[PDB]
Amino acid sequence: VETFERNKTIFFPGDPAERVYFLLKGAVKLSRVYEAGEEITVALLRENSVFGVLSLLTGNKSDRFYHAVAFTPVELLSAPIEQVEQALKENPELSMLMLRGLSSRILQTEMMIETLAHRDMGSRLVSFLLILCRDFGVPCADGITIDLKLSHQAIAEAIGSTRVTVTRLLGDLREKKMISIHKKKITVHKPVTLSRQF
Amino acid sequence: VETFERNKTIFFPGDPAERVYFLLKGAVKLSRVYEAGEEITVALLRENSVFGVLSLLTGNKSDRFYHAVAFTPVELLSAPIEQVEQALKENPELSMLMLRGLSSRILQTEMMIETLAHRDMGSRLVSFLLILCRDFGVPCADGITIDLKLSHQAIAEAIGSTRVTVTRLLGDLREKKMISIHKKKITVHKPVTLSRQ
Ligand SMILES: O=C(O)CCC(F)(F)C(=O)O
Ligand SMILES: O=C(O)CCC(F)(F)C(=O)O
Repeated sequence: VETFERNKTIFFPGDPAERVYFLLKGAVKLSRVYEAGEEITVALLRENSVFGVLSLLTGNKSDRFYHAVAFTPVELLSAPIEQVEQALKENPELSMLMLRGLSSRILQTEMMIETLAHRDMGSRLVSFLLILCRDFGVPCADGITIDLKLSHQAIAEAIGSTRVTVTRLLGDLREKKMISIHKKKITVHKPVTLSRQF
Repeated sequence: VETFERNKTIFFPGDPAERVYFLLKGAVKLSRVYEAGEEITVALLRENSVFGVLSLLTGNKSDRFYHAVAFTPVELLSAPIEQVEQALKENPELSMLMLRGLSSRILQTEMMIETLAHRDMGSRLVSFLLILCRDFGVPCADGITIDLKLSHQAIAEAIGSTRVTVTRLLGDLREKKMISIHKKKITVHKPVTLSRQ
């Protein structure tokens, strides 16, 4: 049962793909790193997500191309692939529960595709916030608080935008009183409202 | 073994999620459908893909929220979910094979995410085209031919764009001779060179 301070790396592009991971607490960011140094987020994982699944494919004989980072402080479990395959026999039920975990991962990615598919960057941002409310939301007076410190830069890397654009967009939303920000945590008021339009 | 003609629906949003599917031949399009009929593609599936995985979470208890369409003529297998659980819990390693297929679905989707992250539509297009080269490509003398009829509208629905914009971009790519198109089949000339970028 391993822990990771916020922003520490769990695995680097190029590392052998030998382990599978289960997220216990916190959020994990998976990203692609381009030669220049720019990261694009491909996933923001919530608690109880299986990940590192490249290792279930070619296993130990192929390398990570994503970077996994503890987006908040993290606790997780991990095992080398050969150990996981075995525990599957000794438990043809664990097997079924993994299948459900991976199915959930698939559905979550598709939902981020929907988010990125919007032409209007504003709606893209609203749609991303809604996913976050679902994944990291905590109920409160004014609606739902996304329980993560979110920099504008981080939002930008997740919705294919730039810091500058995100700042402008978060501000348009605050003016309209549709969200609040305290210590970098976003509160979305009337979330079920916003769900309208898809 | 079932077959579906090109453009036939395999399942509609709101249909109970009762089966899991395995695509043997052809391409299947998963899309989100909006009140007025526009559709957004969330996946173009290639041969040998498990799909319909919502029913592994919930079986027929909940409903589909994506539209599954035969993007080309299609041949597939499908089984109700309890028949699957038995097949698995009764077949230990068949289960390791599913685990792998779902793993592959996850990585394919993440690549569509990388494709959509680009801010420049030209690059979304090229990047989408290169994925299609890997998924449905047939090699030939002038590079790789995407063995799919791809209308401009279908491309637009997959990369978050309008048709007019796709047409223009495809126009650019031909003028620059990075692709040619013949009868909706796109050939990418020197894809490995385009990959770098
Ligand atoms: O397994 C990889 O190497 C990256 C992590 C993942 F993208 F595969 C994931 O499980 O989503
Ligand atoms: O099962 C769904 O409802 C649609 C198809 C799928 F998203 F589930 C899939 O397996 O990608």
